[PDB]
Amino acid sequence: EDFLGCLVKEIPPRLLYAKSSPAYPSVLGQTIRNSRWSSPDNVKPLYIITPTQVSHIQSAVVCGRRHTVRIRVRSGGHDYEGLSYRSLQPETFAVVDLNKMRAVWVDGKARTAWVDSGAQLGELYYAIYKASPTLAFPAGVCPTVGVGGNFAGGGFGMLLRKYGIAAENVIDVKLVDANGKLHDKKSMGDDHFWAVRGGGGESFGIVVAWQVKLLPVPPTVTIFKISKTVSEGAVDIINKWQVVAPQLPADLMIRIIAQGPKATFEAMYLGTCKTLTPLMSSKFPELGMNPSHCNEMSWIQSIPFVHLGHRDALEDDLLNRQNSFKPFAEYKSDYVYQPFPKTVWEQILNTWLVKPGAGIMIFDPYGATISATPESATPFPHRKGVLFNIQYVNYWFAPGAAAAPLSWSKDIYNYMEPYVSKNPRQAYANYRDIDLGRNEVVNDVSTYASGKVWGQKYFKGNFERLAITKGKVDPTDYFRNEQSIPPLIK
Ligand SMILES: *Cc1cc2c(nc3c(=O)[nH]c(=O)nc-3n2C[C@H](O)[C@H](O)[C@H](O)COP(=O)(O)OP(=O)(O)OC[C@H]2O[C@@H](n3cnc4c(N)ncnc43)[C@H](O)[C@@H]2O)c(*)c1C
Ligand code: NA
Ligand code: NA
Ligand SMILES: [Xe]
Ligand SMILES: [Xe]
Repeated sequence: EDFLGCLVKEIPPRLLYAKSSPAYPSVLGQTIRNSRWSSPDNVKPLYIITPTQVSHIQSAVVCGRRHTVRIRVRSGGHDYEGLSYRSLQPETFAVVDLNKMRAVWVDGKARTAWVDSGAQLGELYYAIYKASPTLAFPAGVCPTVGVGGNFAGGGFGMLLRKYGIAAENVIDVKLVDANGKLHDKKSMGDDHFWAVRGGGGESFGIVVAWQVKLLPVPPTVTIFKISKTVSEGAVDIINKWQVVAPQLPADLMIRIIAQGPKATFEAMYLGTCKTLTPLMSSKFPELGMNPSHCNEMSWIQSIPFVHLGHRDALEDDLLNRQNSFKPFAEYKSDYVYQPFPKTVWEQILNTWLVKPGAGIMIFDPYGATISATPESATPFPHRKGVLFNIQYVNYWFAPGAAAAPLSWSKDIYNYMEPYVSKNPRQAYANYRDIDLGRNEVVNDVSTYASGKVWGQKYFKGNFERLAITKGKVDPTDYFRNEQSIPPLIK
């Protein structure tokens, strides 16, 4: 009725979709990345708005405030729980979908760029490349991830040891707050600008665009991928890795992927084969690396190479909006501060990763720049002392095959509890996991006590400052979801 009435006064009607609209199913599904959340049993938005101008976003928020219809914002749609376009329980909401606002304006000489939230990471990276072969930006690894959610929740990838997370390399933003007002760094103040850069999506307003500093990379980088089965000595090698990798020079990141009794060591090095080989021989000879393992290429070519194994298809891999990969998926994460006993590595490789519904485990080492930033300097607290992060990933491809992978995910998380961080058990906000806890709503406001349960896991000692900031910029909890920062007020 009147919410829609208000929208049509301010926004071109071709940018508005109701459930009855012919294109609604298509617009809704276009950036859903998880087949668990696309099916008809999921709660759907009442309306979808696809702005092309910032004034459309402002109008949508004003209308929502006036008619008390809450808005969930979607940029790339990768939210692991789908909270950008679905709710867990029946309720009325509109989705503001930013996929049409996708400009990237790079200033090569100043080494800065303005990037719309609706741009995907691959589009950002590709625009940086068109400006310079020796500039980069340290955000996620997956090209179809949206800038908006990736930066809001922190954002890290293969440059994290060198340059930290995306959010700490953001120098300004353009944001629409809960009253429809347009803000930048100057107008929003220290607290709000601190919170929005890593404090998770949705909670602190709709970010329209981000200004980033662009960072130097050499014209040639080197990648290798070396696998070790357990008979090839994987357990002893990974047991050494967990101590060595966090301490390596910042130019060298060695992550691990495991999906059975075999570990694949994937390395990105900001330099040439010529200097890498002696570094490896000196610091990590157990891996058995030699020049035949090296793949030299530009930074921009390393993005599809690391993620997909592709060397030959830059535009197709980075500029892709077909949305073809739509697994059913479950995810969990952990942080590790103390080395695992060799027996735990034996169990993970020989036992947990050879079970029905077993998934994939990805291990990213910290240390260096990401660990040098104080824990409270940004909302992202997983810094000093971190050896590595773990992501537990489960994919399946048929609707009725969820039981086994969901059970595995729960069981291995229980198994790992004694060896990972605790009090709280830390997790990465952008690896969203609703089983960590969800909000309770009382008198139409999310409660501080329910928020704290999962909030301390994502944000540790930063959670209370996030909530106090929330209370100042959005006391009525307009921008929320089931796992958004609750307001903490007078
Ligand atoms: C699907 C997927 C996710 C990945 C992948 N690899 C990652 C990597 O290498 N590094 C990472 O740091 N993260 C990786 N992730 C996780 C993604 O970073 C997260 O899933 C991001 O949150 C996704 O962002 P986006 O694609 O924009 O997802 P949405 O579902 O639109 O939003 C997430 C969340 O944030 C809110 N939000 C969106 N847009 C905005 C704006 N503009 N302002 C404020 N808040 C925003 C949403 O409401 C929602 O709550 C690899 C793959 C394949
Ligand atoms: Na702890
Ligand atoms: Na989940
Ligand atoms: Xe806000
Ligand atoms: Xe969050």
